[PDB]
Amino acid sequence: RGRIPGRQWIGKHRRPRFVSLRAKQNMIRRLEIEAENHYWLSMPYMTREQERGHAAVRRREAFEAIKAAATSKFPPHRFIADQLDHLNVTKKWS
Amino acid sequence: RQWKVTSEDLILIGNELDLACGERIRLEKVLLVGADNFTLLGKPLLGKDLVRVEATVIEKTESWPRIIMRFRKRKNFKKKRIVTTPQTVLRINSIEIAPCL
Amino acid sequence: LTYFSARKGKRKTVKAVIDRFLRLHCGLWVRRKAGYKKKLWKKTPARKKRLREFVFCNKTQSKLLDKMTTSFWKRRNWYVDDPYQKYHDRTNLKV
Amino acid sequence: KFTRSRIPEKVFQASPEDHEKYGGDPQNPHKLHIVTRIKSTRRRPYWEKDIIKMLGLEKAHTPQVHKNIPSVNAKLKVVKHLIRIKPLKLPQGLPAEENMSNTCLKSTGELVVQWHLKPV
Amino acid sequence: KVEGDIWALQKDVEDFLSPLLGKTPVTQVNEVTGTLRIKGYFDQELKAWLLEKGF
Amino acid sequence: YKTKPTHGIGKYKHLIKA
Amino acid sequence: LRNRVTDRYFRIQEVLKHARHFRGRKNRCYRLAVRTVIRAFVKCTKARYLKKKNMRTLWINRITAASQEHGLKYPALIGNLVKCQVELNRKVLADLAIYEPKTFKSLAALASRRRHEGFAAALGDGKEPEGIFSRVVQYH
Amino acid sequence: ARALDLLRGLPRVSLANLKPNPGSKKPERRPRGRRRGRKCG
Amino acid sequence: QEERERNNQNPWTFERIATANMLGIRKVLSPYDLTHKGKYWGKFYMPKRV
RNA sequence: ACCUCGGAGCAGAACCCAACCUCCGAGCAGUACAUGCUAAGACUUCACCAGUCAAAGCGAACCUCAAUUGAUCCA
RNA sequence: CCGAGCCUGGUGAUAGCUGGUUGUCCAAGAUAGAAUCUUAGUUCAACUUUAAAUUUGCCCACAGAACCCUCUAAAUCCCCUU
RNA sequence: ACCCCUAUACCUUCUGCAUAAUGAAUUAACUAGAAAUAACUUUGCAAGGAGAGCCAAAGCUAAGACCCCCGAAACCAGACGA
Ligand SMILES: [Mg+2]
Ligand SMILES: [Mg+2]
Ligand SMILES: [Mg+2]
Ligand SMILES: [Mg+2]
Ligand SMILES: [Mg+2]
Ligand SMILES: [Mg+2]
Ligand SMILES: [Mg+2]
Ligand SMILES: [Mg+2]
Ligand SMILES: [Mg+2]
Ligand SMILES: [Mg+2]
Ligand SMILES: [Mg+2]
Ligand SMILES: [Mg+2]
Ligand SMILES: [Mg+2]
Ligand SMILES: [Mg+2]
Ligand SMILES: [Mg+2]
Ligand SMILES: [Mg+2]
Repeated sequence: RGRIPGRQWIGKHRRPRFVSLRAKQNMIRRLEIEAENHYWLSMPYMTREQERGHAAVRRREAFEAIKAAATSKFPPHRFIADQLDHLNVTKKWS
Repeated sequence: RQWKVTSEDLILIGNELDLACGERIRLEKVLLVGADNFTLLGKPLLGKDLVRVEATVIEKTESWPRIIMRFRKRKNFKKKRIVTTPQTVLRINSIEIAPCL
Repeated sequence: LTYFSARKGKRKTVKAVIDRFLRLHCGLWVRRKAGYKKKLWKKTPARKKRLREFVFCNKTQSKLLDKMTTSFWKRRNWYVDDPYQKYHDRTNLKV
Repeated sequence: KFTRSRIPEKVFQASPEDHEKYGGDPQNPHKLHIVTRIKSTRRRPYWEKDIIKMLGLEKAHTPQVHKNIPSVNAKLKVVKHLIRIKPLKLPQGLPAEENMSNTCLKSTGELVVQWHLKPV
Repeated sequence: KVEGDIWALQKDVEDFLSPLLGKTPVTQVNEVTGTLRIKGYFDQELKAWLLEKGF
Repeated sequence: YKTKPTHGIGKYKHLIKA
Repeated sequence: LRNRVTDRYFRIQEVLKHARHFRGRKNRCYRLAVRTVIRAFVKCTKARYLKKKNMRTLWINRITAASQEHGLKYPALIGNLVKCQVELNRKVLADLAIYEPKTFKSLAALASRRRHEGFAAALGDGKEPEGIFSRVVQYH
Repeated sequence: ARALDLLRGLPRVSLANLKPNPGSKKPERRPRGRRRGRKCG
Repeated sequence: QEERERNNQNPWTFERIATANMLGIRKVLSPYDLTHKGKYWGKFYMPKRV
C-alpha cells in the first residue's frame, strides 16, 4: 500500500529520509574538529619569505638520488658457477 | 589474546614462539588472579612479585588447511588458496602467589 | 597486403607507396604536399611555397609504410649522383 | 558546476576567544603539525586525493609530522575536512642521539623523550 | 675476448672511466661468455687504453 | 583581466557618448 | 589422437571428495558438484568475519545477562570497568560470568562503586578525594 | 682456468644434464586457463 | 530577522560552513548557496531559516 | 527537414565543449601585377590530410575582406 | 518442404550478425575526439601494457591574461618556493 | 542429522540480470589461436657476418617467442527427375 515509484532513492518522487540524533551529533563533532583545524592553521611560523630556500638543497639531493636509481639500470651479472652447478642434477653416490 | 587459565590445562596459540618443545616459560602480563574467596586485580597488570604463572611448550605444529576461495559471477573471477598457520601448545604448570601484597 | 604470395610464399609490397614516397636509409619517409599543383590561381605565394616542399612523415605513417614495403626498398643504395645522398644518414641526434 | 573552493583568509585568523578556547599562543607559534587522516578520499575529488598522497596521509589514523609553513599550510587547507591538525609539543627537549631509540608520540601531542614501562 | 679473470678487468675499467664520467660506470660482467658490457659509448677510449696496456 | 585591479582601464565608450 | 587426457578421473575426484556430504545429484555429478563446492568454499572463506562477530555478540549477550542478574547494565559495567583500568575483554568477562560467579559479582560491585563515584564527582567536582577507585595510575 | 678445475668435480656432462642459457628460450603463451582464456586476447 | 540572526544560539551557521567549505559541503551545495545562505531553495524562500 | 564552410549565444574571465538547440551569413567581390625568390622560429579546429603567421637574406620601389571551398587517380 | 526442382561439385562460399572459445597463481589496467554509403564496424588520436634512455613531473605566489554596453559568478590559465 | 544464525544458482549478454533475458536432464568420450614485417632476449663472429645469391656509418648470422571454432538465406557448372 505504501508504494514509492521506481527506484526509491532516485527520481522525482523519492522515499523521504529524516535526520536522527545520531547524524546531527556526528555532524556537530566533525564540525568541531574542522573548527579546531581552522584555529591551528592560523599561526604560521616562517611568513613565506623565510621559507624561500630552506629545503632546496635536500630536495635537489632527493631528486639526484631518484635520477641515480633511474639511470643505474643494466642486466645483472652472469657467473660460471650456476651454469656449472646445473650439472649436479645427476650426482649419484660418490 | 587474554586467556582464562588454571593449572594443568592447555592453550593453543596461533603462531611460532622460537622455543623448543619441553621449554619452561614464565607467562608475564597477569591482570587477574582469583582463588576461592578472594580475587586480585591489576591496573591493568598485576605486579611481577605477586603472581608467577609457568607454562611449558608441549607441541609445535601447523593447523589444518584453511581454504581461501574468491569468486565473482559473470566475471571469470575465481581464485583459491590453502593456508596452514603455525601453532604452539602450552601446558600451564603452576600459578604461584607471594605474600608481597 | 599479401603477406604470403600464392607463388613463392613471400611478402609483397604495395606499389602505390613506392610511387608516392621516398625512404631515406635512416628510416625517414619523404612525401609531397597534397594539392601542390591544383588550383594555384586561388592560392597565395606563401601557401604555394609551403605546398612545394618535400616534407617528412609521422612515426605512425613511417611504420605503416615500412610494413607496406619490402626490405628491398630499405637497403643502402650508392647511386652516382643522388640528390638525397646526404639525407640518408642522421647526424647530431641524441636518443 | 563543482570546482575547487578558495577559502577567504578571514577564516584563518584566530580571535582572542579562540586563543582562550585552545591553548595556542599567537606569539611563538608551534613549529610542527601532527596531521592524521580521519576521513576517506573516496567520494572526494582527485585533487584532494592527490594532496592526501603528497602529504603522506594515505593510511588513516596514522600521525605524520609536518612543518608549520605557508606552503604546507595551503596544502593542508585544501584537504582540511579530511584530517586532524594538532601542535607537536616537546615536554623535554628535542630527541637527542642517545635518546632517539626510546621515544613515544604519546597522544595529546607530547613527544616524550624517555619512555619507560613502569608506573610513576 | 677477455681471457683469465674478468673482475680485475672490471676494476681497471671502472678506475679508468670514473674520472671521465664523474661517476662509476654501469657495468655487466659475463664470465661464461667472457665479455664486459659498459653503459655508454667509450669505444675509442677503451681501444686506446687497451693498446697502451699492450693487448 | 577581469579579476585584476587594473580591470576596465581601456573603457572609452562611456567617455564618447556619440 | 596425440596425447589426450588420461587422468581426468583424479581431477573429477579432487572436486567430488568435497561434495560427498551434499544432498541430491550434486554429491555425484560433477557439473553440479563443482558449482556447489565453489559456493561452499566461498562461504567457508567468508564465514570467518561472521564467526568473530557472532562470538562477540554471544559474549555481549552473556555479559548483559550476568550484569542484569547483579542489577547492573552492560554499558555501565563495561564503561566503569574501563574507568577502573581493569582491561578484561568480553570473552573473559563471559568466561568469569559462567564459571566464576563470585569474581563476576566482585567485578559488578566494583563497577557499581565506580559508577557511584562518578555520579558523586559530577555532583561535587572532586572536593576533596575525587573517589578511591578513581585515581588512575600513571605510566611513563 | 678455474672452470675446468670446477669441472673436475661436477658429475660428467651427458644428455641428461643439458640446459639452455636463461633468456634464450622464452615460454610460449597458450590460450588455456582463466588468465589467457575465455576470450584469448 | 536581524534580531534572530544576532541572538541565534547555536554556533553552527549555514553561512559559516558553506563559506569555509567545512566538511567539504560544497560538493553538495551550489555556487549560489554562498550568497543565498541556505534561505533559498529553488524558487522557494524560507523566512525562518536564519 | 538536413548533410560543406564562417560569425554570435548556450559556453560570463586560458583552450575545448553537444543538440531534428536559438540567430545570422558564405559558394564572391574590388585593387596592384615583386599577388618575386628564398629562409630562422612558431601556431594549428583536439588524429592525419589539409590550414596559418613570420624575422633575417637575395632582388625591387623608395594587399582589402569572415566564410568565399574539393584530395588522389585520370584528362 | 517451388518467387523458381533435386543431387554432386566450386565449397572449409561469405557473414561489420548471434553463439562458443578448455591447467594454477600473481601483477598493471575504465577511454577528450576526428573521419568514414559511417554511427551493430574500422583507421588515426586519447587512455591503457611492456621494455629502455634521460630529467624533471604534480601541488603551486607575487606579478600577469582588450574590451562594451548592464551585471560579469563558482572558477581557469601561467606559476618560483614547498 | 535437523532445528539457531548468514547467504538473491552458473554462463553469456548488457548502463545495469536472482531476474520471469540466453543456454544447459545427466554421464562418458570428442570438441575451438595457424604466420610475417619490424622489434626484444640469448649465443657466435665482428668492420664485417652469412655454407655463393643478401645485408652492413656495429653489424650480420642462429634460436626463442605470435594472430580460433560452429552457423545462413545465396550464386555458378554439370548430372538426375513427368
Ligand atoms: Mg520500484
Ligand atoms: Mg567456460
Ligand atoms: Mg593539431
Ligand atoms: Mg623580409
Ligand atoms: Mg564462418
Ligand atoms: Mg544474444
Ligand atoms: Mg591490481
Ligand atoms: Mg556495422
Ligand atoms: Mg537492455
Ligand atoms: Mg542485482
Ligand atoms: Mg536467466
Ligand atoms: Mg536475445
Ligand atoms: Mg531450453
Ligand atoms: Mg552477394
Ligand atoms: Mg538468380
Ligand atoms: Mg505419366
